Amino acid sequence: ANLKKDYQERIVPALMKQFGYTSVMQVPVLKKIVINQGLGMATGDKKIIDVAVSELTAITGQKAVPTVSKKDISNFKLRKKMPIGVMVTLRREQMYEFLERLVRIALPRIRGIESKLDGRGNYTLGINEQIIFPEILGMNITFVTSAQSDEEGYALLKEFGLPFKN
Amino acid sequence: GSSKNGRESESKRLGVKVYGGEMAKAGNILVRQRGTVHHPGENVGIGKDHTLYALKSGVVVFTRKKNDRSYVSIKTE
Amino acid sequence: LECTEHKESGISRYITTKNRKNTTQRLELKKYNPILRRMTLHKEI
Amino acid sequence: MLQPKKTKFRRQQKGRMKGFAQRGNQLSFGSFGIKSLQSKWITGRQIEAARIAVTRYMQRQGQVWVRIFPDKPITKKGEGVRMGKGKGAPEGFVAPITPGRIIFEVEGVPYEIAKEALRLAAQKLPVTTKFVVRHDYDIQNQ
Amino acid sequence: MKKGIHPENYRPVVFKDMIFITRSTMEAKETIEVTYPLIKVEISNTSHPFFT
Amino acid sequence: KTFQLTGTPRAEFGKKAAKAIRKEDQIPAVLYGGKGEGVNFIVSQDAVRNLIYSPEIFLVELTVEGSGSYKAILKEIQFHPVTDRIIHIDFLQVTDEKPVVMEVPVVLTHAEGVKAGGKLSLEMRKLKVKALYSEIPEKLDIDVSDLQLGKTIQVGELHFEGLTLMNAKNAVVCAV
Amino acid sequence: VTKEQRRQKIKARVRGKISGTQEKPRLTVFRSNKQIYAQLIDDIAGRTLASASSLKLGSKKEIAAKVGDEIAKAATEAGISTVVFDRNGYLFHGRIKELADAARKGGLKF
RNA sequence: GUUAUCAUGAGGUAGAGCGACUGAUUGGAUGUCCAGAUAAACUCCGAAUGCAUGAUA
RNA sequence: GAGUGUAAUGGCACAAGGGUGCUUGACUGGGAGACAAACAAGUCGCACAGGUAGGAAACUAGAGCAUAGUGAUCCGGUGG
RNA sequence: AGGUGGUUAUAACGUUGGGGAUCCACCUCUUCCCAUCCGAACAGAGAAGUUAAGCCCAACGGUGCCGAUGGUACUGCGUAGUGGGAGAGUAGGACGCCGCCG
Ligand SMILES: [Mg+2]
Ligand SMILES: [Mg+2]
Ligand SMILES: [Mg+2]
Ligand SMILES: [Mg+2]
Ligand SMILES: [Mg+2]
Ligand code: NA
Ligand code: NA
Ligand code: NA
Ligand code: NA
Repeated sequence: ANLKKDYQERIVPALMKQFGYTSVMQVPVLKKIVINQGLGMATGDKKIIDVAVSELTAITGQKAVPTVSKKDISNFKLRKKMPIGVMVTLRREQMYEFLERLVRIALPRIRGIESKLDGRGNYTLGINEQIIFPEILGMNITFVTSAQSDEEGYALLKEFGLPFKN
Repeated sequence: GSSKNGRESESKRLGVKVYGGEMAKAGNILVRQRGTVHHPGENVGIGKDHTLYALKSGVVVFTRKKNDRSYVSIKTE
Repeated sequence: LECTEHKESGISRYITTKNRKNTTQRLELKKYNPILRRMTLHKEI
Repeated sequence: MLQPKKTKFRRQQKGRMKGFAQRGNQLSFGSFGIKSLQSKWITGRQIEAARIAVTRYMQRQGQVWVRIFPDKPITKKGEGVRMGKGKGAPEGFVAPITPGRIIFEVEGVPYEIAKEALRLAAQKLPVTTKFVVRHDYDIQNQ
Repeated sequence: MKKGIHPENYRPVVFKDMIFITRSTMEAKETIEVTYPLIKVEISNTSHPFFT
Repeated sequence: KTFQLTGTPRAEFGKKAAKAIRKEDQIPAVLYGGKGEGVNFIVSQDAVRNLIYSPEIFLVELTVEGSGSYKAILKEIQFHPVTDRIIHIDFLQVTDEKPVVMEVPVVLTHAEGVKAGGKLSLEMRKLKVKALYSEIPEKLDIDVSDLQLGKTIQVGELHFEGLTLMNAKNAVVCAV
Repeated sequence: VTKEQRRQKIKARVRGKISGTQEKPRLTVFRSNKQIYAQLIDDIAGRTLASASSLKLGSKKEIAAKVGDEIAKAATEAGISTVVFDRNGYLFHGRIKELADAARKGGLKF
């Protein structure tokens, strides 16, 4: 509930002013922050799948699950049964507290960030180091917004404090 | 000089047995089919091999419906 | 590796098959005993 | 030689050519063509000989179209082989055609040259043919 | 939300820049006047050059 | 631009009636469009000889005897597979209410510069146009005095009159 | 995928075996965010035989009992028993269960 | 029992078609598009005959 | 345009495709009536009595999406 | 502005506008019935808020869908006649039509 007040009390009263909606339901609202990482190396050494679960739980605070394969590709020794991914889907306040742990301490501990979305307004971040966080083989981060285009998504994105670029 | 062919199995005598308009006694076999080429409607049951048979005596009716799906039913009185 | 099975306990018997390398424990299923006219447990012999 | 890059089946039953052609009886590409008056199987060797002949004429100015493709496999048993025991050795592909089907289309040359060039090509073919001019053609602009 | 599975120790704590209490798992050995749970960190987003 | 056509009434229909009609060197024909049913009538091979076998296009002024008089354009010609003779025609009635798609000849009217060498090539011989019947040109002139090197004029890059170029835009109408 | 395509999918699965005749009429329920409704339907005829609702009549589960009872009285007068209860794409739980329980507890074999 | 007429029914052949699938395929502009075209084991389509049942002659 | 252990074909969205909770109906006594048919054989299916499983209930369950996975009689073995 | 049926999309899909009396909805929170890694779904508890979206109404031939008449292919009988008659395409049609309850 750190950026929650900053969004409803403060950030919302400015988005309607600029884009000029006739209501308050047209303004973008990120609804979840999905985190994921690929463990193709575990196809031959699967002891590093449990360790990923333990690490992917200390960061967000909520338990994660393995992701099972879905294809039959020999070039990755892949048959449709192996656990090769770990995902966590933060939502509501759980992503709100997590977001503040990242904009202030994660980007600061980097050794800023690209500006390119999928086109529907969902910025996704792949950081190649897991020790960028406090609790800690990178991991994907995706903020699924309620926006329509990149224009609406960007305004929600920069208001939070994402370092972005230019 | 030889053929690698020459094989075949016995035909199963499949198809419609009681046509629309005719009268059926309960238990009569109406359609032998692979899969539900025809579907069971009112008063018609389906067997293990998708055989359509009459649950009640009456008049056989075929009826096409959405997506050209065919149904078989018995009209009683 | 799929053999005949005979579940038991006139006497009540049921004949069925099972894979002896997949199901390695003796079969134990509840079936209807005609002599007693109620369900009892039948175990493999 | 014109033949499919690959086929689903190696052998094919010899069919039956029945009536006049209902498709490909009209010129679409050129202004001049030759059309069959008989039903027959046309071989790839026959087509290559006729195409080289028509292309040899008209020097190097003009375009020729082949409007039939041989996709039908045929076989032959050979000498000393009795009836029975299955199908024979493969013998290439043929294209079955019916009366009215256009074979060779030509464009880019005046009327007289086109008439003569397709006469040389029709003399390599097993069927008698007929010269056709498109009905929108202009004799006073070539 | 499911009882059990969720790991404990997720309690509020205020990070130091070198103060804002945030619910986080990492419980560094410290205290501070409640909001006792404290963790000391290097330059935060308020002191990173490019971020400011 | 105009053609005079007339035709006799047609009553019987079917395999027997049509075969007897062509035995007299006649052609079965129909006319339909907009309001009203179609009209079945008979024309002659001599009468339509210069309407169809020609590089020109015309607005047929059709006078069907026993029914009335109308205006029409050629829509569909049916040819025999082997003899290439006309066996059926249908004429679309044209009015001044809504446009109609038709294809008019396009003429490459001198060539650009010295030209790349005897090229001056007309590729697209006809272009689909939709407009009122009294706005369709007899021809589609083009002036060609630019880019004597490798160049092409597309269908989209041309504006003639109150026409509408439906002839598959982004295509090529001339080159070299 | 939109709170309705799934409900229509579940609706048709229930309707694959549950219908209504002059005897054993179908009991159908519709749950809105604020209200709750019920209807007795004769599929062969296509017309509704009786109805009840809470639009003109405790928490929401406490009000489904009255709807589940008011549908009994309406069917009691018209001479209806042994109705068949269809879910209408609704899980058998909460308000819907209380409506079914009240109907069973009255005069209907729902 | 047969044949005819009427009523009712289920078809996937001939033909046709191919941006309706699979396979094959021609020329152009350039995977996108404009034309052209093929099949026993292709089908978005689809007869004439034949077949089954009832009634009358 | 996937899948349905296994060839091909037909079928499948309320899925017959994919998950879980509980279970043994892969029941005892049965075969109105049909398909198919030289015979021998083969196929689909009751009504109800007894006792169960799942379900709030209605209801469904006498093995499996269907169609291959087979061998008469004689002569012996085992359990009643 | 809702619920539930019949009619094989001429019914569908889509596009552009309008709608908040009351309804439908989104909406707010998870102590309880119940649920998944997550109250996202499912379930419970409310009316603080909105017509923005679903939803309904108007207009649109845009994608799909329906589709003549004529001619042709094919074909039964018969040795050119006598009967049946497509598919494709073209004119066009079509932005549903009907019941019950509140
Ligand atoms: Mg067979
Ligand atoms: Mg054919
Ligand atoms: Mg063909
Ligand atoms: Mg019997
Ligand atoms: Mg006709
Ligand atoms: Na054989
Ligand atoms: Na094709
Ligand atoms: Na005939
Ligand atoms: Na037609």
